[PDB]
Amino acid sequence: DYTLTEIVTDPLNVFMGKLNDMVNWGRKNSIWPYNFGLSCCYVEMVTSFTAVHDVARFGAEVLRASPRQADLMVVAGTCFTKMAPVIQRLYDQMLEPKWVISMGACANSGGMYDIYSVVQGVDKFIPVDVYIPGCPPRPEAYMQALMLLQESIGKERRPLSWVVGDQGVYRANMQSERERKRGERIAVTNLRTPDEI
Amino acid sequence: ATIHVDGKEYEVNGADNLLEACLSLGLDIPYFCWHPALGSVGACRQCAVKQYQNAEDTRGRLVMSCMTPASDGTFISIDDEEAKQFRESVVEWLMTNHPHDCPVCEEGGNCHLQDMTVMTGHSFRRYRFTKRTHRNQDLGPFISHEMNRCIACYRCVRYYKDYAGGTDLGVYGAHDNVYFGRPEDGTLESEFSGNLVEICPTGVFTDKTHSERYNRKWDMQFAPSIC
Amino acid sequence: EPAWQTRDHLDDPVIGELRNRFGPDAFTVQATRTGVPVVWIKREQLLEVGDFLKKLPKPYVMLFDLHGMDERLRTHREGLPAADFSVFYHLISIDRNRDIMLKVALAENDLHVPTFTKLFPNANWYERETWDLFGITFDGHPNLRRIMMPQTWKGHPLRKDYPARATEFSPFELTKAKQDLEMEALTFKPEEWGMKRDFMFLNLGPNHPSAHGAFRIVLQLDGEEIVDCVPDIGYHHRGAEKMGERQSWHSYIPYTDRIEYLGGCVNEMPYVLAVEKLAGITVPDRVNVIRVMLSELFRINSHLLYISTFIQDVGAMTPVFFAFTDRQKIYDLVEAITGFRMHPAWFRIGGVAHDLPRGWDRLLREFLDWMPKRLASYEKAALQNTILKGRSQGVAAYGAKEALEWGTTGAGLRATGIDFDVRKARPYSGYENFDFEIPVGGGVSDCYTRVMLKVEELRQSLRILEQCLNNMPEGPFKADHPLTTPPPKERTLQHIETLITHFLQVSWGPVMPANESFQMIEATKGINSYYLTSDGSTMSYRTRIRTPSYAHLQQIPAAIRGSLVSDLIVYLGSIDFVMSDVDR
Amino acid sequence: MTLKELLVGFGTQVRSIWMIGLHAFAKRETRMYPEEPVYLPPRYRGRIVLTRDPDGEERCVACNLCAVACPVGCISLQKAETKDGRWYPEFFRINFSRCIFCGLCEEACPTTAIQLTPDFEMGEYKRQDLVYEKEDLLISGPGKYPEYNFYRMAGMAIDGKDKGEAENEAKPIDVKSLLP
Ligand SMILES: CCCCCCCCCCC1=C(C)C(=O)C(OC)=C(OC)C1=O
Ligand code: SF4
Ligand code: SF4
Ligand code: SF4
Ligand code: SF4
Ligand code: SF4
Ligand code: FES
Repeated sequence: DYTLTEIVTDPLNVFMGKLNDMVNWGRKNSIWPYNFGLSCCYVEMVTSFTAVHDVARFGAEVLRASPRQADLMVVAGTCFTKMAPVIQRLYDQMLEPKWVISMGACANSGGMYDIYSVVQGVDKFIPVDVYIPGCPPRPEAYMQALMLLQESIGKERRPLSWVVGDQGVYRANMQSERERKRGERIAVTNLRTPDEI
Repeated sequence: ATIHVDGKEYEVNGADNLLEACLSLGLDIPYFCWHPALGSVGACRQCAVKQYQNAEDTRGRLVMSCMTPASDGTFISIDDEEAKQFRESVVEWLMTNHPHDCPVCEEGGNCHLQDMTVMTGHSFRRYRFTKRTHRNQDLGPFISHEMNRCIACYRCVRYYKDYAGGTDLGVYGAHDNVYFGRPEDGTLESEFSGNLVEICPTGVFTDKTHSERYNRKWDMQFAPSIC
Repeated sequence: EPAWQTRDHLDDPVIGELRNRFGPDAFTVQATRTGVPVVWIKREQLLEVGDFLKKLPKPYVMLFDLHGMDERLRTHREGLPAADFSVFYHLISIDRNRDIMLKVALAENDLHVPTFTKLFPNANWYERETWDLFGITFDGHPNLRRIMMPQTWKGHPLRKDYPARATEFSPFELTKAKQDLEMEALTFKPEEWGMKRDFMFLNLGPNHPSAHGAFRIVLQLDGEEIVDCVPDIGYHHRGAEKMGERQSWHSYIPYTDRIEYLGGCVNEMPYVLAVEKLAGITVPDRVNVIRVMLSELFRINSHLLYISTFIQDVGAMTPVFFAFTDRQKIYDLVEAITGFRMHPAWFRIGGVAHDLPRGWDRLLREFLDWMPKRLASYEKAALQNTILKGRSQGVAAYGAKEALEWGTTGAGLRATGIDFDVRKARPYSGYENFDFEIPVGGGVSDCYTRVMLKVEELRQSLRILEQCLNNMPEGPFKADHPLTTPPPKERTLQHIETLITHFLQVSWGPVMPANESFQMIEATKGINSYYLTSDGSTMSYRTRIRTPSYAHLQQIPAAIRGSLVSDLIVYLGSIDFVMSDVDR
Repeated sequence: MTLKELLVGFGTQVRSIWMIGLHAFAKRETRMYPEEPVYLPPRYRGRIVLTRDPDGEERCVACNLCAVACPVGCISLQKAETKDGRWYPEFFRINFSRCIFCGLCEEACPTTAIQLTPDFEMGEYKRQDLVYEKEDLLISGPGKYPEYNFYRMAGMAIDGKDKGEAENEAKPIDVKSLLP
């Protein structure tokens, strides 16, 4: 159960599988996000970058001002109509492999701003790999999205070289986190009363 | 005719009563038992205003505006403190026996009693005793009956009997156990029984067909159509 | 007579002066709950009325606000002049500690007013926005071009007949705008941008690697010197005022949170105070103390962010990490109280959403013990550094005249020596019961002077938190008004009157009677004000939000001209703005 | 430039180096997510659930107050009725890609059915999977409000609760009764 860019099966010799696993390990353990500030969600992103959360521990603190060196585009903020061509150009300037995380309800769907000057979600014009609900998501939600992206990266198939082998990108069809956590979420009975601290 | 409401002069029709004359001017007087098609009977005592004998009068007197003619040179006040307190007290007295039913009531968001409870500014309950209850009747496939929500405004009986000419709906009982319905369970015989869902200012008579697939009034998409 | 009572303000000396100068029939006085004299002036007398107010013995020196209003759908205009549209001018006399609103009526076909840019230079962006969002022409304006929407935009979004919701997305328009952005540098004409005339042309934005947003500056350069610069703003326009015309009075509070996103409850405060003015609600003292608590906590949060951002813009990289740890402590307390971090939406019409949770004082005491040693460490590690002082002192300085003529409020105005804080001059929310000083500058507004004033404001907010912790009233967290939205939850859950009030207030909305109100507060970055027009309905007829970052960004070209580009970066870092506050 | 201010600047740089070194000798301020779980206060506004009454039935009466109080319009539901006459949601869906976690729906709920719970980990791979249906929202217990039961207060008759059996309710007096 994969997606080729069509639903196909897993294409994965045993040495090529080990090489692909090593490449995916190196890619997921070294993710360089692009420094792009749209709105309040970017403030929570850079809060995750600071000392009290330390996103550097996952190897994802090298925040690039150049889209060429960046691997991850975190659309963290509202996709305004004037800013949408800028977002598309900065996404186009990136290099393969590239991943996209929508952070916050604005980047997910437009959020509360179903208004004349807001594009209703960044998936309207760029492909998104991981969505985060929240307005804003807290910094550890951004960390959890980073681990979700790492798990998605570790099970995708990409060409090792541009001259040898199949050049198609096979992205795994992961189980939804809603269906995965439905076992533990429904079983919750009692929560702490809000009058305490 | 000429009236003076809260010190402001208004030109109205002298054949109307004070409540309909003031509602025609955009003034907000709470009311339950009066209807433009049924007339005035002065039951609910919600439409109280303060009437003065002349311009140089300070005491005044509480009158029911639905039962007071809009005669020429009539001096009244809606926003008088005594009239406001009496209208709030009438809403509170109606609220003493009312069921805690608004989330599970089909008249919520379309309720005249909700609108007038909010309009009087009455939102604090100082009644700590028990509330009366009633059994419900089966009125057929169209009208659902919920007698707890009644405020004894007598609109249903006046419409169904004096206006629609129906015979099987009536008022029974006494002092504070007044019941509005049929003498026994059965379908409402009138061909115009469905207008009870708009005549009743509360959730006693509701559209059962709508109550199957119920949604609130703010959630509807409406259009002006012809039957 | 309560503070929210409808006043005509005919006893104001400005009304008598206007009557003695222009005659009794030259204008109409409107009674409002705005707290200011509202005077409808004829259009042909607007310039001389503004000049007369500018030449008063204690003159109205600042144009606080200038915006339009579409009055075609307004039904309750009793006592008002006939107007399809109107333009209001809010002017402040600091010496009088007074303010006046002047309203000019406009017909639907004749939508043009004389420009106010000669009397007040900061009217330029306000008139550009009024033309952009209402189609109101300003005769004599130098460059009357759109400022929020792109230039190739049809219609005026703040009009009543303009559809508020998002249009259907099209890849064709995105591709066309990408091509326009690509050929913008090839076909740049420095005449449509308001510029004139070895003169290099450069674009700073639109994307910016910083925490105050992403906006574009077109720079005209003589070598390193900046000859002229205009800002391209509106890239972060969320249509918040149009959403004010689309939400109920209660459900608009989360939108007020996101005006400037470093403020939170500070942004909620003027809106709920203006709605309480419309509702006739006098909140109890515990409500005032709780709201002051949250406003000061978020003020400390925003000031820590601002000081860290300025230090990082200078070049030191560690104090932003430490002050983000301090922000985490503040966020722990705010999460405990409100349930959220930066957009709490906890203020209600008449009070706050919940009571204070049991144990909040321990977290407040922990933060109050944590903060001052960290602040002293920040000062001695970065703010006393001579390299930082060389990068900061003498950079983009201005006096009191430039701050007044450009509408500059907050730390810049007080760094020019003008002691004008809203919490002291025009007190709100029981700020008179707290003992705190207002730091002022020597008369020159450097980057460094603004930063040290914000440090002293942080210390004063810590003092306010100390007094609030030692003296906490016991009482209700909501007012006992019928228009308190929502009512207290336990009475809602067991009383039918309260259930009815809650039902109608959360669904259809609370009914604000037809009036106009206004609240001005001292926000984290300057003076933030809400001007609210109710047409008797459950939604706002008009929601005008005056933000200080708009005025500071308009002051940007008048203070950085003749300087370098690194000085421009430092000046951007020391202004304390966010682009959401600019565009809203 | 002056030699005195040069010496002052050199001393200030040395002092800054000294403070950063002593802060390197200090204690770490990092909370190690995900190995160290994040503490959330009990009224934290995260993932939305639907809760059950103490009797075990679902608390939602499908009154649609949360749906209209939502400023984003991301709550959709339909009222259905059982044979005893109690109201319940036929379906209940929340579009969490739109939800701003503002807590207005919990504030507007007159039965305390809809609640915002301390849970922030809701990231998804597909945006369609952020639409949570009723099977993803209804939990096994009462959540943050343990004892409130709306149907113990309401006037409608349901199973196990006839007329006059709610709180502060008298038994129904028939109009045919002999007492005056
Ligand atoms: C071509 C020039 C390259 C300079 C070095 C770039 C890579 C290191 C970035 C360091 C950094 C900076 C400045 C920084 O500001 C920051 O905060 C958002 C980080 O995350 C914690 C960083 O890692
Ligand atoms: S989702 Fe909320 S917090 Fe994030 S950018 Fe939008 S308004 Fe700001
Ligand atoms: S009739 Fe009106 S007041 Fe009574 S329960 Fe129904 S909606 Fe509420
Ligand atoms: S059933 Fe309705 S119409 Fe009849 S008296 Fe009662 S409230 Fe009035
Ligand atoms: S938290 Fe706010 S945005 Fe989310 S479903 Fe509830 S009311 Fe809607
Ligand atoms: S407000 Fe509560 S009871 Fe009403 S529909 Fe929503 S979750 Fe159900
Ligand atoms: S409306 Fe007049 S007493 Fe009922």
